[PDB]
Amino acid sequence: PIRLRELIRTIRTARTQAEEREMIQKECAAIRSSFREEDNTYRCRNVAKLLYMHMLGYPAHFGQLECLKLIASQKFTDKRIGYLGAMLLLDERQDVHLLMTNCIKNDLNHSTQFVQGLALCTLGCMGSSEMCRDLAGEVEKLLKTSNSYLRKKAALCAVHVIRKVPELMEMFLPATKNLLNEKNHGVLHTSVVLLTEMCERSPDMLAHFRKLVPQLVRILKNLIMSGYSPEHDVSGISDPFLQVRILRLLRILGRNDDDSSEAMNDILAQVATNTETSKNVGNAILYETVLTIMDIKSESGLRVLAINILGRFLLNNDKNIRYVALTSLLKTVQTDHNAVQRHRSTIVDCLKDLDVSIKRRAMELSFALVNGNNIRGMMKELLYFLDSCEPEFKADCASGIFLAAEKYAPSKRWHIDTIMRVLTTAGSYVRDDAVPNLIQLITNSVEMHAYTVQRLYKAILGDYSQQPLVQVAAWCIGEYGDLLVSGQCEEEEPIQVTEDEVLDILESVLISNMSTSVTRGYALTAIMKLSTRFTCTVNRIKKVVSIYGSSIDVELQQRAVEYNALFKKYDHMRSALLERMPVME
Amino acid sequence: EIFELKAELNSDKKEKKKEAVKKVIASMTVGKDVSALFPDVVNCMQTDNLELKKLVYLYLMNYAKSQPDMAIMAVNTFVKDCEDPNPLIRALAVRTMGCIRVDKITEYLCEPLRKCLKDEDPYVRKTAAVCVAKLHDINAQLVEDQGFLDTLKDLISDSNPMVVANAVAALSEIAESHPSSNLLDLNPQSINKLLTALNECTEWGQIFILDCLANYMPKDDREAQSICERVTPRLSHANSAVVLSAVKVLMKFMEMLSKDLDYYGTLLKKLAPPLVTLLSAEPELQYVALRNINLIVQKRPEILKHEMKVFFVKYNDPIYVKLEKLDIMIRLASQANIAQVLAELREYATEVDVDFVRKAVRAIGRCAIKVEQSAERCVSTLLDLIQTKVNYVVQEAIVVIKDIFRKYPNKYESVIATLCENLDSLDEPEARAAMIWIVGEYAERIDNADELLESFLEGFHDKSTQVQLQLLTAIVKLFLKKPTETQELVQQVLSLATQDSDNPDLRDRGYIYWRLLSTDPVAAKEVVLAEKPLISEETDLIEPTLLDELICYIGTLASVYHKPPSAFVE
Amino acid sequence: KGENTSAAHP
Amino acid sequence: TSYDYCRVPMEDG
Amino acid sequence: MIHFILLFSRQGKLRLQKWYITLPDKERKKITREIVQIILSRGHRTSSFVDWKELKLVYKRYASLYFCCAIENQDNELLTLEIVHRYVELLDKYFGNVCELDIIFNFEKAYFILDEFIIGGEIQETSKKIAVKAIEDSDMLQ
Amino acid sequence: SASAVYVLDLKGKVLICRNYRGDVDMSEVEHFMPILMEKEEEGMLSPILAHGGVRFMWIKHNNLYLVATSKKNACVSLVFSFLYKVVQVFSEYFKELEEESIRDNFVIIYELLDELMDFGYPQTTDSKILQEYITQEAPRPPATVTNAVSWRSEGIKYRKNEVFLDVIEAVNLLVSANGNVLRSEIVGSIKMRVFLSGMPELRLGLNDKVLFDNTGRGKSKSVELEDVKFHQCVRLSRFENDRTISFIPPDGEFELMSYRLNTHVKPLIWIESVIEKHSHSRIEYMVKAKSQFKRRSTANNVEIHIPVPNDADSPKFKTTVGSVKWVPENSEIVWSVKSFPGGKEYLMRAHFGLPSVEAEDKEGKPPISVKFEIPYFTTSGIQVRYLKIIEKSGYQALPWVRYITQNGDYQLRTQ
Amino acid sequence: EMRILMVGLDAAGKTTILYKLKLGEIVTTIPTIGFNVETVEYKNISFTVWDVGGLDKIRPLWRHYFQNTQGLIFVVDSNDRERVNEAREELMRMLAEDELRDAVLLVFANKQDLPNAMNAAEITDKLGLHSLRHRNWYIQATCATSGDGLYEGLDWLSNQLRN
Ligand SMILES: Nc1nc2c(ncn2[C@@H]2O[C@H](COP(=O)(O)OP(=O)(O)OP(=O)(O)O)[C@@H](O)[C@H]2O)c(=O)[nH]1
Ligand SMILES: [Mg+2]
Repeated sequence: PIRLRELIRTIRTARTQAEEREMIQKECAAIRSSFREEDNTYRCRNVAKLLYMHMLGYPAHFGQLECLKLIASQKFTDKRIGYLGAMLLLDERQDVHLLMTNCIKNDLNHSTQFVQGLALCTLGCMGSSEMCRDLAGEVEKLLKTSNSYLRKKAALCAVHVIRKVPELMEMFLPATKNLLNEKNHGVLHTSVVLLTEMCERSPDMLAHFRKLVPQLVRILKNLIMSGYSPEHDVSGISDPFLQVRILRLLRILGRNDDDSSEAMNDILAQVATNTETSKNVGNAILYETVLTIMDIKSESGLRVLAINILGRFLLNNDKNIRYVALTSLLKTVQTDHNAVQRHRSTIVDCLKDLDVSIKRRAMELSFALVNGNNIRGMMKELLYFLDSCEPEFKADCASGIFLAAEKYAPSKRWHIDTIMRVLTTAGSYVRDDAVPNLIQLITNSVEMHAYTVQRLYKAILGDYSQQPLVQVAAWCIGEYGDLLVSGQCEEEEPIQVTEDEVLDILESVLISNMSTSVTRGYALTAIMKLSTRFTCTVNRIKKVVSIYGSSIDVELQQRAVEYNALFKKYDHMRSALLERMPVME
Repeated sequence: EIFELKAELNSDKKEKKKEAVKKVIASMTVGKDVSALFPDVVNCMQTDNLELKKLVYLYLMNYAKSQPDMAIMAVNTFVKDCEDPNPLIRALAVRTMGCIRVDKITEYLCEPLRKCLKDEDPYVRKTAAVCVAKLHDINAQLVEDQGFLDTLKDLISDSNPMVVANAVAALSEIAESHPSSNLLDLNPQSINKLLTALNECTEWGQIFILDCLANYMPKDDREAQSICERVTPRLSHANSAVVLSAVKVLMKFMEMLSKDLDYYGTLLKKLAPPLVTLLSAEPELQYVALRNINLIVQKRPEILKHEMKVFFVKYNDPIYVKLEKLDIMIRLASQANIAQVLAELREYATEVDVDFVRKAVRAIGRCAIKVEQSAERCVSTLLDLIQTKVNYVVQEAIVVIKDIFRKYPNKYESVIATLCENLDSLDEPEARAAMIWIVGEYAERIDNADELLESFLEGFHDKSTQVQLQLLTAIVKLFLKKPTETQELVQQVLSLATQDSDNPDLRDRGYIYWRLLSTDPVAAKEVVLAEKPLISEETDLIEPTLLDELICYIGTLASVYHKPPSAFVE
Repeated sequence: KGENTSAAHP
Repeated sequence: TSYDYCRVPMEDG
Repeated sequence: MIHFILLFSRQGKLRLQKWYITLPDKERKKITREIVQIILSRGHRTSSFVDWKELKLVYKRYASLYFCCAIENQDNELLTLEIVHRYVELLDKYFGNVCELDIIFNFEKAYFILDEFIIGGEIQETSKKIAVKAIEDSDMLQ
Repeated sequence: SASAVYVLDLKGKVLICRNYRGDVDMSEVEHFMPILMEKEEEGMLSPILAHGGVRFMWIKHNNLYLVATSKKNACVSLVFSFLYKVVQVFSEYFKELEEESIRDNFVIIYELLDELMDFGYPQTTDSKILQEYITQEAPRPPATVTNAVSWRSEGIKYRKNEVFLDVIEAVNLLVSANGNVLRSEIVGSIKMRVFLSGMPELRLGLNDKVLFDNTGRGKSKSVELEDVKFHQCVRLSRFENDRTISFIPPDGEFELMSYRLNTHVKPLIWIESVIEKHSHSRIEYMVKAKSQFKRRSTANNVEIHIPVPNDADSPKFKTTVGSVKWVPENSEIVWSVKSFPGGKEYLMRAHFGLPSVEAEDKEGKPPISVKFEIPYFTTSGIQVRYLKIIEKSGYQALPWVRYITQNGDYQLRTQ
Repeated sequence: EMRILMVGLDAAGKTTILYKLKLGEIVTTIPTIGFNVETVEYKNISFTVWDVGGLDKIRPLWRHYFQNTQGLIFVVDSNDRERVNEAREELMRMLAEDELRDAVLLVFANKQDLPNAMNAAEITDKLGLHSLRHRNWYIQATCATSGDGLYEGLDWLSNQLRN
């Protein structure tokens, strides 16, 4: 029965993992030999050893009986290590954590406030939705006291019982009434978090809670004007942890309101200029202030200064502040869309930053920045950016160019130009979900298909390994080859559309193993479609369907038989069912 | 800091500069940037001591590209050190001359290398033979201008066969990088001279001169048999890299014998025990041993067809041998050895490594596809492996039972009745669509096909492309086999397929099925439920034009990937 | 080693 | 080498 | 609402983990190993904010040992770094010149400071005095 | 054709590096351990790692990754047998092989990695011959390095002239879970200890079936050699002619021949066991051990391992003969019996506990693997017959032999 | 030293029995979802009694205490004739296992105040305790609110610990 730090020292004297596992299992078998002895003396350091074995990631499932037995002790350090073993060894789907219910409920009625401290800590950190339905009657009971050590823990345990059971939030409304004049800031902070969660859940609680807006306006006033405090102070600012939460409860109030929005006016006008803009902390306060301004129905005169603040944030060389500014303008895209667009040069300047996240947020900000005026000059730089990307940026950019293009295309020609340019330059990184969007938009087009399918065939003759490229291309050929091959029923003077390599390129897509077996489905479907679309060279593709008929893939083997029966037995039915497919939305 | 070390280096005492150069190469051991200490350790090089000059040669080797402009100050010392009565310092200077890859240096290094070629003591001869290839990789046409290739051929015509061995090694390496202009092939009398030089050199030279024979081809019957008569005792060698190249040239030359004679049969009956005893090596050789046995038994399967028992895996073996003995037992399962193979594959799915279990179930599938007398035992064993109801075992056994059915659809109607209860919370789309096909193709001995496809049609619009497409095939096949019970079912699966979904192949198949229903639903019995052709499988027996190319490359990186040697090198 | 450095202490 | 040896014949012509 | 709190070393070993979203054990070992791969492979002017899977993940380097948290992506970000800053100061003020080994050998007390500073995701004690005074009063009970 | 023979640590920094050609850049070693992790966690743990057009061949000793890079089409078994011979040479110098050696005996190991290879080619890899010109305590190189006979430097003299032969059986076996033999093969290895004077010649006399059939005495007791792979010292063409093992022996320890036959005589130690694995309670091992061979020999220090559940607890062991220690390091029992006579049966009955709450992952079913060793007895029936000393001097040497029966990988399967 | 379980249905007064054996009184008792554990010292033998919750969803999790168990207190309710079928089903799901195979059985028929409450023989032949084998069973009807027979049952239980 060694100590805990003895086990930590013995494990740190292991060299390779193939010996460190041996040293784990050595003392682990001693723990398991101890647990068949029912020793109630050494059991604290036994479960401490077991928790340190778990924190590396070794087997620790067997030691949950004894965490339940440590919580069912009577001494203090035993229950301490027991609730630690509960928070590390038990979760919602462990399926044996329900035996903690009686012990947590009794330890919410222990005389020492510290035992109830752990009994609120464990239920807050890992309480399941079926644990909360048996404990929320006592959770609100420990909010009905006034012991300030326990109110601050019961409030966040009530936040957790909101989070895991949303339909039980009505029995905490009568408890949270007029406790917002408490001088102790910890209970005040947890109550502001409780009000933020309650105001986030239901609008039925918004009408109950938007009456006490000037009360917490006064609280924020007495926190800002309190120049110094012995504790609570980080970098000369009186308790920013509660300042941001009060500004966030002010953010999610008055966002669709006029009276409460004007109630919170002049304190925002105060804190917008009374911010210590040197450290991290005051700029965090100022960013939260700008987010609170842009979400509530504020006066436009505040937003002048707020956009000036955001113009300053782009200039401050802390990359923290640059990520803050990119997230800022990414949030106020719709609200004040005009004033964001005059920061466009600075936004495009951030595309070459040496951070992954700065490039990501600047890319998403430029995508959300696209209006029906900036579509032209921005897409050249964006598709230059995509070709100059790194390969983990390509999916979000390839989806974003398509989403920005389908909304605000100035002309149908340049729209398909940009889309085809993206399908050439991206290749195996555009996601497979946007391919029906591309097909649906090009079939929404009615007047331009030759300029589509000619450039399609001029593109795919060089490459076929770009898989969504040929996913688009095989359907495009199969539905609009009649505009590709134009008036060429017999051999004429040579045009580059040739109706023999037009079929041979699909044959090459089929034969070559650079095919995702849905490219082959598209290709077979196009082969069968071009029997009616083309009267030029037929009964050569019937040979292809015939020689394709005993292939190994299942769906293609069904499709080849279903085409073979039509080409051999029911040729009077083939031209009747190869009508163009109707258009949906 | 390093100025102190350069001051120790600029001393005059021996036991100061010796500790200086040991401190330099101790910094270079961990890789401390000692590249500024180049132009002064060149001075403390021409020394009488020998345990010091190896360290200075090491420094010149590791920082030759590092100082491309200062490196000229060693060449006079090289041509001095290549003129010594103790041959060790000469051959050491020679093997350090070749590794220095600077084109300004190799201009002056030809004539002392020429002088060290024709030297007496064969140590420096066989070292200069390798230095010929060292120089040829750097600057090839300078070696052609200095006419070293004739002298390289002259060392093949020499006695004391280690000089001949390194000459053969450098010959093969130079003729590889050549465009085969003046190819270095030989008359058979020199090949008999190499066969006399095979019993005497080192065990590594007996790989090099068993790699020159990979480029020669004989012309006769008694010629090939006569040289293979003396290559044959080399297979009784312990060092298991010699055995592999001997197998390489025997597999090359056994395409020349007369098969009616008694030498080809005695060749086949003496080649199998060494290829089996290769499996008792140390395990990072057994991976290359298994990939080359894979390359052999596809070519000539008459060899190992009587010894299955050695390709059973053991629990001490790592993953890369456990994946490959499965492939070999696929390539060797015949009609006489079904029981031990299926018994052993039954005791492979009860492991914990998931990829091994998946590959073992696929091995059961390739066994049932390969031979036909034992598909019944394969189906019984696969249903027994489904009866543990572990998720990955079932998710591969479903696809394997499907691939048995698409090969052998005939007599398995009393089997699918258990397959309907198969824990249809089965998750992976590569097996759900397989179960959909199994229901749809065989919904006449399965009575409740519609009421399970209800469960597969609730979350229809977000599964996959393949699973939705198999549903669209299978429900139409169901309604064609039974039109009474599923009349609204075909309508609602078309309405989910044609109206709401914009998956384009799913729309195409949906409108094709809808137009076939609206035109002639009686004709669909001849259109979609036709007599399917017997499926030509994916025979992974490689191209014999490519397989005969990989006979020439056995024991190389082209012989593990099973790829041609131009498909992965750059 | 490198572990005995304290965290804060600017 | 606690297992003790035995002597073999040399010539055995 | 902090989803998890990770304390992982420079070499890749784990020193303190805490989960406020009850996801299962094999998912824990996938997520943890991937995030430890993500943060260790990044430069030194990259703003210490990583967008990882709908979570604006916040980390800060205070030693060879790294501290990692993840806030929910509609709240402020710099305050999560200041939460980590306060937790550094609480570990120092309870121990006294906090070391790596003091986090390693006395990890149970590091979890207890984390519990008396955070339950359920948020900050249950904004004072840097009352939390350490209460936890030393709890130790004063023993 | 390696371009750089590397020795890495268990992390990814370089213990010692030795490049030859310039085909592989020295910066390319830095990718080895991330590629190792990224290929190991997805089932693709292969000895040939890939980084673009740069390959990575490697073997793994205890703390060492002997990495061998290449860029072109390297001859692979050449490089792997080169790496194992480098391991055996370093174990001839340094009796253990750790990081304590490589970062401190770097005076001589760079010279060794210069000597063993030039331009990617293994050339001089015998340990004893490498000793007499590479020492840690320099003259002209010995001519034995250049000479055809390259494993015995002349001038060796001892006062007596002793030659010790050790014939080592090693039974490989894998009995299935029903009770039948799948594979009963024997990998035998004759290891010799030669202390002779000068340049002798030895011709080994075996009771081979093949040599007796060429002679006409294949009706007495003989051994069926299914395959034999000799050392380099044996002139193999003379063995090909008339089964004659002619060799100039090396000095000291070497391995003579590595034969491998099959034998359908019964297994030496039979392990019948039962497992009453009750869920979440306990487990019972009523295992019995009988010996099929004769009633005269004694099996020294056997170690009948039986793999157990991973997290069992409170073991009990009621035996009749021989001790038990339960070893939870590898989660195995080690049933050890020191003096084990032939033909008898020793019964053992274990009993554990097992945890209530079931695990997250399953545990696997490893096989029973015993570790027996018997002297003065061979299951094969092979007897060495003569050993002629040939010498220009001409004297009386003393060929001594003993017969050792060991195991190889003597596994028996479980339930 | 004797590990003792208190399994049984809900509303059976097993927690009433537990707090009557420990304290000596009848305290206010909520429905015990989890478990309870006390050490009651009686006839110089320490009885570690694991009182197990008797709600519906907890009944699968009862196997976690069946290990090292030397005796069983199986509390039934006497005013519920409509709950004896599920009680016997739970009982023969419990007593027929390899873990907890040598432990004695002590079934308590609590709550003997109403004419709905049966005697010991009727509850015995509703459980069919003569059909058991390799068990040292003994049922005992009790009155937990007055403490009737509980220490008598513990006296018999202490006879069953030693042999
Ligand atoms: N009259 C009478 N009532 C009893 C007696 N024992 C228990 N009860 C009643 O039975 C009811 C249920 O018993 P409890 O102990 O409170 O709860 P339980 O049966 O143990 O169920 P759990 O709490 O889930 O374990 C109590 O409200 C008591 O009033 C008894 O001996 N006499
Ligand atoms: Mg109760």
